[PDB]
Amino acid sequence: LISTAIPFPYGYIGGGYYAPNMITFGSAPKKKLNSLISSTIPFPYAGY
Amino acid sequence: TQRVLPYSNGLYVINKGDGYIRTNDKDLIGTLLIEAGSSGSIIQPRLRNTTRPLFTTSNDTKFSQQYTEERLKDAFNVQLFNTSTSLFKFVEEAPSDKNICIKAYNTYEKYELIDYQNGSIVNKAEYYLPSLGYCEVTNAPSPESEVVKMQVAEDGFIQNGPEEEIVVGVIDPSENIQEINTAISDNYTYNIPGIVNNNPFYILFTVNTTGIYKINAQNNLPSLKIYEAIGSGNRNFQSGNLCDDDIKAINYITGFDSPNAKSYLVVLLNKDKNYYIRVPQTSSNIENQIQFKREEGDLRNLMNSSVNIIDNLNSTGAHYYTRQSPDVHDYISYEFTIPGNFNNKDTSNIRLYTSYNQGIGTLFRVTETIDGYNLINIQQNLHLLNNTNSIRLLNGAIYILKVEVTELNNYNIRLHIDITN
Repeated sequence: LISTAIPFPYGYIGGGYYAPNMITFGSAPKKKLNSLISSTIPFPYAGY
Repeated sequence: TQRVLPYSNGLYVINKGDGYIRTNDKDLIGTLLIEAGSSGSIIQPRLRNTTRPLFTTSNDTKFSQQYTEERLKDAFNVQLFNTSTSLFKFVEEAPSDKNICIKAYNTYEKYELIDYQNGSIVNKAEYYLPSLGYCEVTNAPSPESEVVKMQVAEDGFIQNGPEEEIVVGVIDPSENIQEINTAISDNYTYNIPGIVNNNPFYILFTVNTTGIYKINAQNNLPSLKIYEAIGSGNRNFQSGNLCDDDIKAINYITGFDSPNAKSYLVVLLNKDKNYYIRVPQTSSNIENQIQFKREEGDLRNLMNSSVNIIDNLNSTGAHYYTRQSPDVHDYISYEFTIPGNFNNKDTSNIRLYTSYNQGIGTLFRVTETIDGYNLINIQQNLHLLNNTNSIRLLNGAIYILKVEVTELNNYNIRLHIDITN
């Protein structure tokens, strides 16, 4: 219980516990111009 | 050698454009050197409840950052948090032959809050809202060519976005707003309440039937100002009643800031729109009323303008009157009474002219009938600027000169009425 009773962490820097901000990464070169074809990740992912 | 601003007294928010960056690369995100055939991208992701803006002010007590943010919300409904959730990203692929460089800068949107009073800016605040960046692409700068010594360009801003100047007037927050809950028919009388107690305030109201209206205070005192709520009436509607969208952004229509000038407003009002009426500070406890009268006669030939009531025209000689000049293609009216007894045959030679602002004037004979006021044209296309032409007018008659300003050279307009004989 002591090992699992971590103190409550503070939320994101801007204030809040709800959700990250997301960000886009990657591209497929081309005919098509795959510029919006990419990966999406939560931006902080650990902001607490 | 600046420009004349024909802004009525109040608070104004100006969108000066987008794409502003600081000098000396202070907002330089950076430079990517993409090889031939490869791709490159610069991403500027943002966090939540962050993205510090840039704020300067001439009076921190009055134009504080909180005050400026609230006024910006009044004008365009901007909030700093909105810029927090945004992302921007610049993607560039270099061609097969040569390499490519891309430079990325964080940009700003430049807002300006001004307190305009009697032809000058008494308080000025600059706000810079974080924008969505600027990108410039170049060929690969071949090392080295040379290195050329240059000096810094001092503090300043550079706009890389298109030219823009959007001016929006906003409601003064310190002044109260009273509502007329019932739509205005052909006639109504507002009794100014004692709750506000002589402080200047606004009246929010709407109109039942579209048309041209005369609005005035008792004895046309004091002068009143009218604004239109921008974008009002498209939202929630109730027939014959007022629906407040809490819109603070306003457009100045007509009115004189000078609280002593006897004047009445003739304005074209729309049933699908909301309007504000600013009444200034009254230095007395004496009661007053705002009278609203829909006009179906010849008075509709005065919209939209304030008509100025002249009382000191009781002798021959020189008389001139100074008012806040309207903008270009905006009208100002004067109602005057030639001295002498009216016997329909006695005449006095009248010279009407302006001093600095050029305007085209049309004067009307006024003969009040049992049906109301009748306006008769007796001259058109009068160029008031240093006008040497004179016209004989009946002693004791009533005339109304409507002037359209076609060239703004002074914040004030001076109408001279010279009387001989």
